Amino acid sequence: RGLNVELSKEISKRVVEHRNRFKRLMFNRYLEFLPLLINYTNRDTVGIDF
Amino acid sequence: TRERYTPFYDDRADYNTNSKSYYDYISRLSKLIEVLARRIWDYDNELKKRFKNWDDLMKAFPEQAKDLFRGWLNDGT
Amino acid sequence: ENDFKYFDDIRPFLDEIYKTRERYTPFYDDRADYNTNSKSYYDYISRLSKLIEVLARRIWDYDNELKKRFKNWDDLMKAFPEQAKDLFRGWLNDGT
Amino acid sequence: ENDFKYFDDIRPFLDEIYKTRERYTPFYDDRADYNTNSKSYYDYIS
Amino acid sequence: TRERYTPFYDDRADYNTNSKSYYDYIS
Amino acid sequence: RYTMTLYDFIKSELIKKGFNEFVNDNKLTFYDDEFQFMQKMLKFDKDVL
Amino acid sequence: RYTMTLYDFIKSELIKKGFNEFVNDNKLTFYDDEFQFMQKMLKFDKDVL
Repeated sequence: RGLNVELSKEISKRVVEHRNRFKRLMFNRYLEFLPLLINYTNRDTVGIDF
Repeated sequence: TRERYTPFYDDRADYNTNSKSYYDYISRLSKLIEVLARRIWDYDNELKKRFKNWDDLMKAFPEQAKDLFRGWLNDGT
Repeated sequence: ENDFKYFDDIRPFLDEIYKTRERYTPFYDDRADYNTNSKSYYDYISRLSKLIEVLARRIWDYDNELKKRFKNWDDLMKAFPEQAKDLFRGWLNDGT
Repeated sequence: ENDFKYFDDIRPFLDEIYKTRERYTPFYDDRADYNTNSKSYYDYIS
Repeated sequence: TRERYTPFYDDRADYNTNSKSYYDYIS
Repeated sequence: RYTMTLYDFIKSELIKKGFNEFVNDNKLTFYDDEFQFMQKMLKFDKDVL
Repeated sequence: RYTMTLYDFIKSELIKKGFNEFVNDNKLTFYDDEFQFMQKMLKFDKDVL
């Protein structure tokens, strides 16, 4: 075992983790969505996985 | 996660860094390793010359051993 | 004999910490937020600084030790013809 | 002979910095924002 | 990026520029 | 934010001057009150002075 | 904003006057407290004066 916790300004590391995880999440979510906006009269007759 | 300092220990190393900040002490320590590195280089410059001298004597030893032994102090012995 | 009870007077103080070691949580509390202050960078270069100067001096003064060690080389060189003639007068004793 | 232990008394102070050189991150912290002041133009024309 | 002054060193050059500013010393 | 303390300073500088607190003469002296450094700083003897 | 300091001034002007702190006589004098400049400014001897 190994344990000796910092303080309860652990929150001041939890706060910056929330910021860092929010940037990572919002960035890759926004490009997770962005390649589907158009879809253009979806598969009328044409064999394309749009 | 949950950044903990799980060791919490005792030390035996000593310090009075005659320096304005951490920064200027880093500079001083840089100068110091530079000057003792130059000391190692003049150890090399001395020592290559010493071994160009010495190993000649260790290579040319038996010829010198035949040569100096024939000196004519032998009658005194 | 029934001697060497030095393994035995430890017993009432070796069961004791085993008693009060792991039965704590009905007796104590977990509060109050004790602060922990542990060793910034200045203690790190403390740990490094004495350590580097204690070999910085001990490679600065390598020259006088090495000066001794290539002094006694030449001491051996100036002692060698004496040892050669001393070796020579050994064998001619039986030789003559 | 078993002489010239000048390569050898360095050993307990050459393993030491190798010990305390790279095992630091459970023992120390990364905070406090030390300022660095480094040499403006006046030291350059110095 | 992230402008760092990765050397931080010691100097051996000397200065008393008998001049009002940097500018007048350049002159 | 954390830097050097002042207890650690005079402790390390007094231990530079040959002192110790655990194995001082030969006997285990961790518990003996006239040897560990905190008592030398609270008594504030000639040495810490 | 950064310009000249004042420690650097009298350090450079004292090193203009033949002094040094590393290789002063011939021996390595970086660790010796009576030679590096910070002690000469805190003691504030005749020379810095």
